[PDB]
Amino acid sequence: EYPTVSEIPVGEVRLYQIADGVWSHIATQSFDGAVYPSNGLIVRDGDELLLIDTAWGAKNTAALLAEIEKQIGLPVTRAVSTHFHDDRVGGVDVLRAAGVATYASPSTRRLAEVEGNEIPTHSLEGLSSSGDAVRFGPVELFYPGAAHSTDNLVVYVPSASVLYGGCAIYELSRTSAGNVADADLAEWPTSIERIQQHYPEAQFVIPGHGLPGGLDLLKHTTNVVKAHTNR
Ligand SMILES: [Zn+2]
Ligand SMILES: [Zn+2]
Ligand SMILES: [Zn+2]
Repeated sequence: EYPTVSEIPVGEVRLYQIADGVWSHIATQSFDGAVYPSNGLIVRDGDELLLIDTAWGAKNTAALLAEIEKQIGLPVTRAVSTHFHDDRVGGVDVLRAAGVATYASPSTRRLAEVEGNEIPTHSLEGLSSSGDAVRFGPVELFYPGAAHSTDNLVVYVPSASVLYGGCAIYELSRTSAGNVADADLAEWPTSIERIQQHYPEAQFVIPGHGLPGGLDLLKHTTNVVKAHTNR
């Protein structure tokens, strides 16, 4: 039932309700002659919504806001980008124009600026050291250490036992490393073990791209990273 990359036309966004007040958003982008899905999260915060990650570009993110308006009907008041790449910050300008307060760690904000990407406005304190966690409305934000990127955060929704890994967690059908240009391959398994140690109770683990699963996705990701290391 989870929407697959083959069912979403680029420019369109789907929502998938995981638990009471918890949804993933799924969009697609064309990249190098292939089409890739991408996930983010939506978490109900009283009578408002917290958005985790853009929908990978301005057009998709505008479509995301329209689909939230239509299907949920509560305002997106805050958004967090989990690292500085375009599948997470691309669309921040759209969100800001719509009155969404955008947030990222100071590490992510700096890297986005260096990369010429869109820059979330507000800085999230308390995430500078591996293993740091902070509460942000209805979620917990966790910096596990460098992995897919040096700034990558993961997000836990305690009420639903939902762990969103962003691009630091791969889906099971991904057997080779994705974009690792900005990755710390040497630290990535250690960072994943920090995630496992902090959220052993997680029931629903969402990768940055593709199908959700259980905590098996963490060991899967380590396997793929280590195999790539030994390439
Ligand atoms: Zn990335
Ligand atoms: Zn503000
Ligand atoms: Zn990605």
